[PDB]
Amino acid sequence: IINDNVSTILGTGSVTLAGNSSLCPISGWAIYSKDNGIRIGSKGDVFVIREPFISCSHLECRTFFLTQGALLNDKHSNGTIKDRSPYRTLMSCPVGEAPSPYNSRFESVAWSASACHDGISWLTIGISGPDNGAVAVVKYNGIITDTIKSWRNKILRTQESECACVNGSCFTVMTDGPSDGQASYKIFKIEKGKVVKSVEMKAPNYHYEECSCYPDAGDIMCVCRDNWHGSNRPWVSFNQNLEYQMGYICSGVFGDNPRPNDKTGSCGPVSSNGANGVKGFSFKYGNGVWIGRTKSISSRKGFEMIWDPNGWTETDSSFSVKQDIVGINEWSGYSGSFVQHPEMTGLDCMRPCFWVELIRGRPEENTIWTSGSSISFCGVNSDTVGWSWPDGAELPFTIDK
Amino acid sequence: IINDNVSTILGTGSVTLAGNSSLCPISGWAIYSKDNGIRIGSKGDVFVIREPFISCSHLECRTFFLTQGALLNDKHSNGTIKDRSPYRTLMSCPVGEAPSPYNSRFESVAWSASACHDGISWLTIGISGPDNGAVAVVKYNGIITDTIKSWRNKILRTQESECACVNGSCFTVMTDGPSDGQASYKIFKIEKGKVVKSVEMKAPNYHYEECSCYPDAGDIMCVCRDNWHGSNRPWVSFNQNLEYQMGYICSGVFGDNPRPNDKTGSCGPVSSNGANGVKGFSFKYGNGVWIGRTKSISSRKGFEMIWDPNGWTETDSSFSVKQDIVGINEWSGYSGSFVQHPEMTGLDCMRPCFWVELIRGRPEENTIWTSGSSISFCGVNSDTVGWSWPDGAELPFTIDK
Amino acid sequence: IINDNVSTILGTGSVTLAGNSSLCPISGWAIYSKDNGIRIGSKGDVFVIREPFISCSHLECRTFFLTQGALLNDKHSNGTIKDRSPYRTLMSCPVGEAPSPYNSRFESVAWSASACHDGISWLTIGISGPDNGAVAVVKYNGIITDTIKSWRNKILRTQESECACVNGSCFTVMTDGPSDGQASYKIFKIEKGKVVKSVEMKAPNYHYEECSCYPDAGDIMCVCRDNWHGSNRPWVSFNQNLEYQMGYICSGVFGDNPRPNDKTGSCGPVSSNGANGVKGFSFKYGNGVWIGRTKSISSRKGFEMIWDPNGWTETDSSFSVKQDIVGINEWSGYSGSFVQHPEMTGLDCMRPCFWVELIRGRPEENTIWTSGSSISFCGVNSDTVGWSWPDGAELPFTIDK
Amino acid sequence: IINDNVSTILGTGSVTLAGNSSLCPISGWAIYSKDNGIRIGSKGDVFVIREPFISCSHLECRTFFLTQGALLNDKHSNGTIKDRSPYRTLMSCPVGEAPSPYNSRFESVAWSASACHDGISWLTIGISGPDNGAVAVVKYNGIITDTIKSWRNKILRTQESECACVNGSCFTVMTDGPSDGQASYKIFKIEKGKVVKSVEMKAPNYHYEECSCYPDAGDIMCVCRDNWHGSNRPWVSFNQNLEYQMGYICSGVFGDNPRPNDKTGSCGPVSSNGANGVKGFSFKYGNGVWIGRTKSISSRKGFEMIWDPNGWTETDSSFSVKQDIVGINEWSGYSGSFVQHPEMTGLDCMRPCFWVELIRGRPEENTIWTSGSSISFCGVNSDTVGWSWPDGAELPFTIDK
Ligand SMILES: *[C@@H]1O[C@H](CO)[C@@H](O[C@@H]2O[C@H](CO)[C@@H](O)[C@H](O)[C@H]2NC(C)=O)[C@H](O)[C@H]1NC(C)=O
Ligand SMILES: *[C@@H]1O[C@H](CO)[C@@H](O[C@@H]2O[C@H](CO)[C@@H](O)[C@H](O)[C@H]2NC(C)=O)[C@H](O)[C@H]1NC(C)=O
Ligand SMILES: *[C@@H]1O[C@H](CO)[C@@H](O)[C@H](O)[C@H]1NC(C)=O
Ligand SMILES: *[C@@H]1O[C@H](CO)[C@@H](O)[C@H](O)[C@H]1NC(C)=O
Ligand SMILES: *[C@@H]1O[C@H](CO)[C@@H](O)[C@H](O)[C@H]1NC(C)=O
Ligand SMILES: *[C@@H]1O[C@H](CO)[C@@H](O)[C@H](O)[C@H]1NC(C)=O
Ligand SMILES: *[C@@H]1O[C@H](CO)[C@@H](O)[C@H](O)[C@H]1NC(C)=O
Ligand SMILES: *[C@@H]1O[C@H](CO)[C@@H](O)[C@H](O)[C@H]1NC(C)=O
Ligand SMILES: *[C@@H]1O[C@H](CO)[C@@H](O)[C@H](O)[C@H]1NC(C)=O
Ligand SMILES: *[C@@H]1O[C@H](CO)[C@@H](O)[C@H](O)[C@H]1NC(C)=O
Ligand SMILES: *[C@@H]1O[C@H](CO)[C@@H](O)[C@H](O)[C@H]1NC(C)=O
Ligand SMILES: *[C@@H]1O[C@H](CO)[C@@H](O)[C@H](O)[C@H]1NC(C)=O
Ligand SMILES: *[C@@H]1O[C@H](CO)[C@@H](O)[C@H](O)[C@H]1NC(C)=O
Ligand SMILES: *[C@@H]1O[C@H](CO)[C@@H](O)[C@H](O)[C@H]1NC(C)=O
Ligand SMILES: [Ca+2]
Ligand SMILES: [Ca+2]
Ligand SMILES: [Ca+2]
Ligand SMILES: [Ca+2]
Ligand SMILES: [Ca+2]
Ligand SMILES: [Ca+2]
Ligand SMILES: [Ca+2]
Ligand SMILES: [Ca+2]
Repeated sequence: IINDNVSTILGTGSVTLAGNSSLCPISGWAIYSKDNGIRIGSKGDVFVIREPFISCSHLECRTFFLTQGALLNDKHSNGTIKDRSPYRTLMSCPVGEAPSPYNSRFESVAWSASACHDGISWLTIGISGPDNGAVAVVKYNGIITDTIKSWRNKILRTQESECACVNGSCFTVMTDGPSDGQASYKIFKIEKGKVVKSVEMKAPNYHYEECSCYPDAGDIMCVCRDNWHGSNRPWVSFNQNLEYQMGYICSGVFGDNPRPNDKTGSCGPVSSNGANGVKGFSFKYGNGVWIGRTKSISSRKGFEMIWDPNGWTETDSSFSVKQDIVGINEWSGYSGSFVQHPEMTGLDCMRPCFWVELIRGRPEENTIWTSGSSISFCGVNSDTVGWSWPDGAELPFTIDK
Repeated sequence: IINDNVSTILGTGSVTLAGNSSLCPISGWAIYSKDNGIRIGSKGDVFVIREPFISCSHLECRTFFLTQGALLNDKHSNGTIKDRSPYRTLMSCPVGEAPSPYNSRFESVAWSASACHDGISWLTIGISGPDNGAVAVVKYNGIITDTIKSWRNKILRTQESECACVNGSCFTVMTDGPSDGQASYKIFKIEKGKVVKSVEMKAPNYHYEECSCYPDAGDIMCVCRDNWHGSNRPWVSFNQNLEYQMGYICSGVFGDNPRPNDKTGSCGPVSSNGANGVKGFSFKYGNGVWIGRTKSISSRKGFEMIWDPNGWTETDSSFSVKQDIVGINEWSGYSGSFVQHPEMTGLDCMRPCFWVELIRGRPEENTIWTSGSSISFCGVNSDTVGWSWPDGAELPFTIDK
Repeated sequence: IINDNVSTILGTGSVTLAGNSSLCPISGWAIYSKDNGIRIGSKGDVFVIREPFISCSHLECRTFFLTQGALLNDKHSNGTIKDRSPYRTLMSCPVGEAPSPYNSRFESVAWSASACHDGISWLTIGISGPDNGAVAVVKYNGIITDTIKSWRNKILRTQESECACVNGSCFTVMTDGPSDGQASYKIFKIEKGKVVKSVEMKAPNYHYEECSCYPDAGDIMCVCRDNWHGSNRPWVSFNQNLEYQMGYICSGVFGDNPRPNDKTGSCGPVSSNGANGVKGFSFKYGNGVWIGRTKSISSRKGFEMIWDPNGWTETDSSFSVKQDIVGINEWSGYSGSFVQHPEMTGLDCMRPCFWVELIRGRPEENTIWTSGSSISFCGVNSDTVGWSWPDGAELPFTIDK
Repeated sequence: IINDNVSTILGTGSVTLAGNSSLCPISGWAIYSKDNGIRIGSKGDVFVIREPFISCSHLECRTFFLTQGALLNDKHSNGTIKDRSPYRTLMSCPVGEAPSPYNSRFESVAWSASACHDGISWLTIGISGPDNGAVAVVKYNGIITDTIKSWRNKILRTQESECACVNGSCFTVMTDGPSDGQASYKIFKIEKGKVVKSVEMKAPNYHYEECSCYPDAGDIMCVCRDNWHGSNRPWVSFNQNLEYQMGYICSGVFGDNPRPNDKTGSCGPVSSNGANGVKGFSFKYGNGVWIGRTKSISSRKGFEMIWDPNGWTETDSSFSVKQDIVGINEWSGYSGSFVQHPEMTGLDCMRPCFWVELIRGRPEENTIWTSGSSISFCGVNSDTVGWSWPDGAELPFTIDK
């Protein structure tokens, strides 16, 4: 006993997250964090970032993000550089803190990324390399533990949000192939950073990108982005053996952006305004769905949470509850799910939470640069309120003039 | 034993603050900290802050503050934004350090706030949302544990100083209603971040805002701000069961600002110059009172500690001891109590301390911005000295010209 | 056993430094650190500092320093402000790191200071208040534990270097009275931050300021600064009961600055060029002395270590070894002793070390500001080499033009 | 048991790295880190650095570097100062983070350096002093533990990469003498920072500089830089008793820079383009070699890994595998080996890794300054990809115009 407990004592945790509880009952969303990254970066030394997803360990939640190694208001924030560049790096800082070289931990070299914590150590996945042969480097506790190479030679890419950990194994989804047609999609089961299983989904006429995956009662649910021909979001669920089912959110409250106005939906891809999209998320609650989506159907502007009690399986456009998150005239962007496990909260259920990226700059504003700040909310079964928590930076910046 | 001790070992504390000792005997105030926030922020990257209250754990004391996510000498420090904005965040740094995005921990999204440490974990309370439906989000150890929604739909607001913890439960006061007339006041008892009890005080003709609450011998004493019709400060005391008594400081040494010149007082609200006020504090010592107050009766200038041996219950304007803190020609501002518990100090009594916010900028100076720096003092039973420890920034700044 | 060891485990050390070993045999000085504070602060956000003394805990050595809450190249570094100001604060950072608001721990409000570590916790002493009634605030583990008020009402002042800890008690020297005549000098013995004993030395015709004190074989030796009428340095030694002896370094290698050229010395104050001085240090080795001193006899320029095998008791001007530290044409300044205890090094003897402050700016240069950077060396019994490790900042700065 | 385990518990490790395993089988190199130091330092406060070698403890890998105490875009980055200056300091930060005074730990005063971790504590070696009498100061756990003085009085210099630790002893190589002719070379065995053994190699007609040393199966292999008359790299291997063998890499894939075009090689120094060179590395795998080298044979541009299955012993210019690291039109520079021990990775073999310094500025660009950023890769037995990961800073900077 002494010997095993002293080893245990000697930031690595002891027990894996079980991932065996279901989502907590909730009525609304309480605001969890806001970093004011771009407002602070007007003067401070703050990274130009994209995709600030959140993921929690046993002691804290962190914001992971991609950066081009350039600071706001610096000449290198110039958007002349391709998103999939050799300078792109995945890094992480505490939630609610501005992403700075003075507070950000380096995680990986990556222009596409995922990260999660199995209760013992951080798993990070960072994809770099050329478009025709990218490699995901898989680190566990900061040590490289595996690699995954592109298998269709067409931009290997992954979640841009947290992977999902259940009972010592973490799960993620990756896409290889075009972003405007049929592609190839793989589910990976990874233990201690070592890929122990993977399956290629037989998903003809489906399209999966930038999956928001969360654990629920031992299984994993991913709600993703159909960039090909879908204005509703696709989903794939699977158990710990990668036995999977697939579909699209049936609700007529369409979840992607761009999208048509709400009307009768489909449990397959809604082709109207289906091309393009945005990373997003949803929480399945029985046959209902908590949908997070932009307010504008044409631009990435505004954000709302919508409870549709039958949205997972019924095609009508009716719902019960709308909670405002970002006002319709304010910029939003990518959004993603993250969870807080009972091991961290002491609750008996999986707490659902989500983050919203607030994009400022190009293409929609007269700057040389593009960046995002971050807000995030957690679902609670107590009183909540809608509002607008936008980015609030006054553009353009000094570097733009 | 072994298994319970290794669990304990694996920054969370083991034992709650008991809160069962009375205030230490003191004769004066020894200076504890000074951050020079605005002087440093002239060049460094330092937040524009307000309300820098102090609160201590078992290992350190921290300065909590509200910020608009803007830095000194940056264009976003422009005071064009409502105080209750969606950009306002509660954050904290070590005492005496300038509040910077590089040293400040994010706590909550809030334009009104409270925080305290029960001996195990930090409790934070941050109110955000619209004026007609604000929600206090209650986090314990950084995890959302409860919410409290506005019940009069008129700017739910709280202490702007530390809550008080006794025997595992922490206590705070909140106000809902107008700031210029009768409002509604509630006492909350919170355990592990979960509201276990609350009482609405029956306070006709009282006004409570920005309560400075401290524990004393198992009960909680709050000295607050009457913004309606009081130039002396109101007080409310209660036990751990929320049985409460109320009053106003009887001393003719009036504690609010603005206020009349010292004359015979009242144990009810002194209506002369009673409208408006400043957050402040006092320590009840038997039937005497340690009053911390501005020196000017009309502006937020100067600061002094005054020992009135009968001020709690007698209306005369006589006192025995005055210790200077900030000179009469220097800017002061909000002031608040904080305590150091026997668990932290090794003393057998509750140490009283206080912080003073030193406001620079609008409305009283020719800048585009308003901020504060921080000084703080602890009561001791040894030799002390009066002086003036002002902010010392040379205004206006570059951003103002 | 379990219960006491778990408490022990739960950064406070367990055992006090014994302080019972003598100084290690040494032949020379190996360079230990250099911070390049002013060179870095040309662009970075670095404090304007003075008196960067060093002191070591069980895990690290730290540089403590006094700052006016102003940064290099900022308008507030303007030397218009008195040294004994209400803005002066004692802070500390890791040795060899530039002193920045982003890496500096706040210690105390002080314009005169001392600090040391008894093996369990940091003791800090910071003097603030008016010239006619200054108070030293004594903190132990960051908690205020005592105060010491001025007893001659003439600028209470202390070491500006580390106090000396032996067997759980730490010792320091303080001066009250004029800096140009007979003053009053007190030795303090402090346990857990509580002054347990103090003696006023009967030192007619002596003058003690800015004492460099170190422990040696259970006793404490202080080598100080005679600002009245001495160009050699005064010393006072005492045991743990404050039974003391006094004298001046007899060597004709005069240790103060300004001073006359080396000639036959005195074991009393050498009046020639005796007025004024600089903080300095020496190590007594039997009847010999390691003297650290400026190279110029008129300015604070250059620095050398000189081994005089009979300098403690003989008045001749002969010595054996000179090791160059700072070249004669480069600026130096204050210098101080610090020690590394066997508990930290694992040696069986007290390691002697010293730091040199390198002053740049007013009065000797055409700037608006005065600051210092830091070098430091430790004595070793292995091969060493003399050189010049000057400050190396190119003055004046942008703020000066 | 209890007392020894609590002692152990009370960042120092318990067990030394054994160093008894051989190199892991690998097929390629997965990218491990990229710091974007110069791009970030365009605006942020980042050191001008050289030689950013990497070395790992039991908990993390750190980038050590030499700096002149000057920041990018600051006037003190002016290259007017000798490389071997008194301002040069060895410092370290986490891998992949920009080297800033706000995140960099001070290690030593040094213009030549080495560092490694024996599993318990950090060993650092920093050489300072004059060219005719430089002293390496050897610190262990930050405490000075030994000195090594120049023995030929001609620029004592060392690895500029990590030393190699086996079974509690760490090993390094030092050179004293000219950089364009026969010099003197010494192997040092150091335990707890104390030099326990050293041998002067009998190396007529060899030249050793800037050795990249790694442990392998109980012995140490160093691949170094022949600055005298060699365009292939020299190697020296030795056991823990300092019994050594020597040679040059036989492969016609020449590893130094400058060098001739690939042709039939030699197991002695290849005199063609042999003068000068660059710090580099190679991994011996049986009779084959993993060679890391620039792409250009005349300038420090580009970088590639080349697997030559017989390159260690055969002089042919044939190889089997080339993996691109930095493109031919991009600036590279020094390169060095580092290792990850089984104690850190949980593997059963020594993981090989390497870092590349990417030099920007003089002599090859029109700036006043010279600095480097950092990339690094680890060998893996899984899928990899070649690419170009260059520095990516747009030169010149503001300070240059
Ligand atoms: C998920 O599995 C965990 C681990 O088995 C369950 O937690 C344990 O449940 C048992 C039985 O009720 C308790 O006695 C233990 O104290 C629990 N903790 C541990 C660490 O084993 C958990 O209840 C399961 N969650 C469900 C079923 O929702
Ligand atoms: C100073 O005192 C300490 C503490 O008593 C001495 O260290 C102990 O010495 C004894 C007797 O030799 C050893 O058995 C212990 O292991 C030592 N350590 C402790 C923690 O007690 C130390 O040797 C003394 N120094 C001298 C005499 O120079
Ligand atoms: C200590 O180790 C024992 C087995 O040796 C295990 O049963 C126990 O849970 C451990 N205690 C902890 C991890 O607190
Ligand atoms: C504890 O002490 C024992 C006895 O000295 C030793 O064998 C062991 O390695 C130590 N550590 C642990 C983790 O048991
Ligand atoms: C951004 O890049 C373009 C060329 O791609 C250049 O013309 C422009 O000046 C750059 N802007 C800044 C602010 O550096
Ligand atoms: C879950 O974890 C347990 C305990 O480590 C393990 O034995 C089991 O195989 C895992 N799998 C499932 C499907 O529960
Ligand atoms: C408060 O309670 C604790 C725990 O029971 C006790 O040790 C302590 O003495 C009490 N304090 C006072 C002042 O009675
Ligand atoms: C502050 O805001 C006012 C009102 O919008 C504007 O006119 C002014 O230019 C602003 N000042 C700065 C320095 O941004
Ligand atoms: C543990 O405590 C015992 C007494 O209870 C003491 O003798 C022993 O030295 C302690 N061990 C430590 C501090 O490592
Ligand atoms: C260890 O566990 C015992 C038994 O639960 C408990 O009484 C004690 O307070 C714990 N802590 C210590 C430091 O002994
Ligand atoms: C310094 O202060 C003087 C007045 O005391 C003033 O004239 C001068 O402009 C100041 N310099 C700077 C750089 O602020
Ligand atoms: C030294 O420390 C011991 C042990 O704590 C204590 O008993 C003793 O009084 C101290 N004094 C001297 C003079 O050694
Ligand atoms: C190295 O030595 C350790 C300790 O004896 C042993 O456990 C390990 O297996 C050895 N490694 C190899 C590769 O033989
Ligand atoms: C760099 O040094 C040169 C030579 O001393 C000097 O002429 C030049 O002005 C310097 N440049 C800068 C930017 O300081
Ligand atoms: Ca779409
Ligand atoms: Ca519906
Ligand atoms: Ca009032
Ligand atoms: Ca009275
Ligand atoms: Ca003198
Ligand atoms: Ca002599
Ligand atoms: Ca060569
Ligand atoms: Ca070959």
